Amino acid sequence: YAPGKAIPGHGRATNHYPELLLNNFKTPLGLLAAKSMHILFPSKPELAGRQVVTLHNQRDYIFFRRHRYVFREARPTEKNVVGADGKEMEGVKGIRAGLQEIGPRMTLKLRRVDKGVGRAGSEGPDAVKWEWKAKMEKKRTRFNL
Amino acid sequence: PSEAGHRLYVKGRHLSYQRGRRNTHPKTSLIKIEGVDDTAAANFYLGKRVAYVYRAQKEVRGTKIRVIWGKITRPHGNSGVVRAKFTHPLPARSFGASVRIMLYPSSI
Amino acid sequence: QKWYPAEDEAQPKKVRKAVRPWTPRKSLQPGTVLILLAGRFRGKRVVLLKCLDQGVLLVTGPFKINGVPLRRVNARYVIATSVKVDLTGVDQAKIDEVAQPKYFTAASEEAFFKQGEKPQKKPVSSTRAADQKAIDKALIANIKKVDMLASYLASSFSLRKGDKPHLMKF
Amino acid sequence: VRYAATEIAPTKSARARGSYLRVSFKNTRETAQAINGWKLQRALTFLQNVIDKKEAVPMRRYAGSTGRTAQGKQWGVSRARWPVKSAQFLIGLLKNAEANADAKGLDTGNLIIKHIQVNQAPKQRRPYMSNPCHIELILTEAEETVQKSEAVVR
Amino acid sequence: MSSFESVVVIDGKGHLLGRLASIVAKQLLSGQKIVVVRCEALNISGEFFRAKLKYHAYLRKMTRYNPTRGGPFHFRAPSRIFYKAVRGMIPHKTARGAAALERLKVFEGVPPPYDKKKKMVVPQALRVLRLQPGRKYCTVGRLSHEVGWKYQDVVARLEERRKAKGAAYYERKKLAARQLSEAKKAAAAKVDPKVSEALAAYGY
Amino acid sequence: MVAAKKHVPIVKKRTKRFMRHQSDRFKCLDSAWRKPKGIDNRVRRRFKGNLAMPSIGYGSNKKTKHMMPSGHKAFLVHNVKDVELLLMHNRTYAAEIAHNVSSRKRIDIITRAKQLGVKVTNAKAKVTTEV
RNA sequence: AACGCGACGAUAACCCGCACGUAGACGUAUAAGAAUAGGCUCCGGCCUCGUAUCCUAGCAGGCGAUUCCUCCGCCGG
RNA sequence: CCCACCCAUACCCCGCCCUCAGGGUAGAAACGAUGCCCUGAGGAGUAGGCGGCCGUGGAGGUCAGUGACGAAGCCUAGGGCGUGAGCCCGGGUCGAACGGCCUCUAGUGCAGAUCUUGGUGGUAGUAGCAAAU
RNA sequence: AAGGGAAGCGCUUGUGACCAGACUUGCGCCCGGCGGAUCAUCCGGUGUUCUCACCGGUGCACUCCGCCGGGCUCAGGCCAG
Repeated sequence: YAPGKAIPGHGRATNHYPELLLNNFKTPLGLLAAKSMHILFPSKPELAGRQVVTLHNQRDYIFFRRHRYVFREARPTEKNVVGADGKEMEGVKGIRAGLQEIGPRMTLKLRRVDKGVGRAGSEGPDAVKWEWKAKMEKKRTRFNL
Repeated sequence: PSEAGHRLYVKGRHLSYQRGRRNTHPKTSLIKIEGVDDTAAANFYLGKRVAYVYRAQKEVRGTKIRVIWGKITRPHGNSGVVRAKFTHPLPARSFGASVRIMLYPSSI
Repeated sequence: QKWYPAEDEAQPKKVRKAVRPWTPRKSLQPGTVLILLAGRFRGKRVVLLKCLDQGVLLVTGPFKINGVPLRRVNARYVIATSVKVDLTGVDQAKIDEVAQPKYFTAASEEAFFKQGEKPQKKPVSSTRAADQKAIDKALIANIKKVDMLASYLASSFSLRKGDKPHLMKF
Repeated sequence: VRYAATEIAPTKSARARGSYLRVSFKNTRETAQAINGWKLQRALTFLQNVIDKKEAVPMRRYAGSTGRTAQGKQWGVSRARWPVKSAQFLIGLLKNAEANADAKGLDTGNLIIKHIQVNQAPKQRRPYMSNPCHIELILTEAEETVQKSEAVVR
Repeated sequence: MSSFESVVVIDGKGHLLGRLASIVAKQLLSGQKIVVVRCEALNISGEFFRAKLKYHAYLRKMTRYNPTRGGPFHFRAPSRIFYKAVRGMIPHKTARGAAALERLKVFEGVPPPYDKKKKMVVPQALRVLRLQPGRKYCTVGRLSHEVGWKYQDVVARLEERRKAKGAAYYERKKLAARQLSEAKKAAAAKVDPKVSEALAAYGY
Repeated sequence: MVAAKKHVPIVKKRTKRFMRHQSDRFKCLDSAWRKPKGIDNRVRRRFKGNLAMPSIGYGSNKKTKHMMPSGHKAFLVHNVKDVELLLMHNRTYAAEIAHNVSSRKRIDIITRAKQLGVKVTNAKAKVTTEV
């Protein structure tokens, strides 16, 4: 956890509704987490307030960041954003995006999802739906997301 | 508009501690109260509450004002200088500093 | 009582300290004008009504004159003035009733959702009021007899340059 | 509690390390302090001028009076020299850092040296002892400040 | 009597150097801001030849090497003489003494910012109240002039001009007193005898 | 009413440690007090303006001795057996879990002490709250 | 005076971002000069005493009148 | 000559520490009679003598002692205990053993010894390019 | 953060920075319901210090405990006047 005050080169968030970028959630558990965050955030962002809230998931490590837009032309010394497997995307040929982090840095990692309001509140035979385990995370190629 | 004063205290100066010639005792301070120059006046001002007010360059309760409290106890010498004891000894650089002597507790 | 002494907690020996009537200073008489020096009414001129126990005093402004309601004051924290306004016409039964200590003495959704909020300033009861009036009608009726006493009680005391309390005669 | 300032983004940053370099630690420290906190092109041209005997590195901490010329006016220091091997290896290391940043995909135009640290190395056991050094330098694209959208009242 | 002021202006005419300087030093340590004018009008007891002899001995006191560092700088200005006295009585090598010295200011003549201000006197240092009538005395300004002070004439003409302006100010003050007293009488002609007797009884 | 017994107020004659002479100037000298043996050492001679020496006069009151500021004496505890030893005397002693105790045994000590009314100085060592 | 001062000439204002708000005020009011074996003055008289003068009332000082042309403050000549 | 005033670890009152001395304490105590309670006195200290207590390596007994869900070690602008040597805990690192008490044992406690070994500084990027390298 | 020809140390505040987090905060009585029990001169079994225990089984007439929902009281840690 890191506050914006400590973050160098930061800024405040504005009252505008920001849009959420939920990246690389593939397993059903990842979709569940992504939809929970989508419910937490508003459906229609105020695109006039150019703010992005991004949760990027890689290797079960959910990364939270908050930035804001500047869509600007590419400077002569800059690059054109190259594509992954299909480099040099077509259509955005001279424009970049400026990002200035205006939100706290935290990393979240899911450990438990329950049916009701906690273990005290989950009562049926399926009281617990998922619990993170070191036996599950033993192999580095096993990602629960 | 009132255009008047709000002062309910008597001015004084923290001057030095109770000291000999080469040995000081910060636990007790010497105060010169304005207008008093005799042991009778010091006796009147005996047993009184005392406040030292200073700035802090940081707000703790929404203000930078900090107050150290104490009491005038018994007179010093014959010139009306009085002796005071505080909860915490006055800093040291307050030698010659403005201090407030309250009018309570009152025997009038 | 219910529980036998659980540990070696020793009872205190008998303490030979009795409580005896407090003797106020001679300057404190019913009707004396007092000078509040501390509290949120510091520097304010009020009128004494009755001497309570353990150094406490009951005073009023009166409210319509300066703005001080029926309140308690510490004798050591208040200064007595030689001027004494006559107290004829004030109800002594009402004085006793307001001098009784209880007068000034006294988990749900609302609590949980008010948690952390600064409490609102509650208004004055009609009983604390209406008793303020039951006393002040007669008290100010007394005030208009004495010349300039109303302005004296209305203004707030302060110290001027050269004013020396050890020589000043209050 | 208190939070220390977080590190700059690794994909906005570039790192370079050179260990066990056979150049005098004092000279490398002086050159690093001279070039610290500057523009990448400015630092490269400065070091090239140092090699070309054109601009002088001022000595502040490890200062031995060798030269008192007019080249020390721009620093306000009366002691300035020309560390050749220092300039050359540091040029190599910032070129390596620039290549690393280009590989990472940073804007070559705005690399600035935030950090350059020179430490001592294990002494070359040959009494005449050599003093090798370690040099680590961290570069970033210039920090970007962007517009606000006007706050909407509601 | 034991009064605290924002700043105290002391007219230096007729004051003994040592006594006035000691009182000023004690006031500075107490924290009272003090400014002294007419340091050229200050007075020193004894005889003028004794004063010249001692200050010439002070001039004789010099360092052996170049008199630029650590050497006694002989300041021939009367204000600096008063400053030397107060500095000798002040713990000048400590922070408290430095604060007292900064609280003290001394001048020659009376610049306008202090000529348009009130000047206090110290009875314990007055030459008239302190020295025996038969005793002799000397002037700091005369000593400074004969030892090397260069601006005795400058302060002379500036002081004379100040005298002329002060005389004009007093004349206008006389006129103000005229009007004030006449207003007193004219208003007292219809001053509500009841309130007038009230003031008489209470003593104002 | 869950606190220590009525006790004489805790008065500490000296709060600052006694420092070894010249330990400030030499790092090889640890700050632990060592009584000097020099025949002319100023600290041993007890001149004014020198480091004081430890003394049974500085020794503290027996009634307030070994007492924590809350008013309990620290009891080093390793298990629920130690907690049950503190059973009868919790108003006199407060549990202090040993550093080498594992997480579950720490939890058991905390739970038993809470059930038993025994204050624990380190109840937040290797544990966290779960809802 | 390289940590004393003055006069003068010529300048550095905008765009974006972000960071914070007393070596001792509380009425911190008061200008003749000059002498002290003299001085002040209104020309009547006055002087041991600044123990004086000025100012000093209103929610940390409101609202409306009553009623006063008295002071205070800001800008222009 | 007279009056008041200022302060030493000096004298007076009180609290606390320890030592000393005196007294009390069993058909047992509301605290290990090597225990508990009460009272009075004293308190510098070289050579020297006596007691107690802290700490280290190992051994017997014991704590159904701690521990890979973390032993020992180390670092730490943290919380305590003891007058003190020292002890306990919190945070980080770390990975395989370790501790409290009763005794037994000794290669058991460092600032000096132009001390030993090893490592590292100022001199200094200086003297000088000299053998070595 | 500090530095006008030494530093370093002692007693005592003050300022700034960082860190910690105070008493561990409850018993008692009175009502209405519910359930368990040295309750029942209840039945049965087991082990025993042979007179004390522990179980299995009925109930709630009395007695005692709790749990629930009410009601009242008291006690508390530190610091000031």
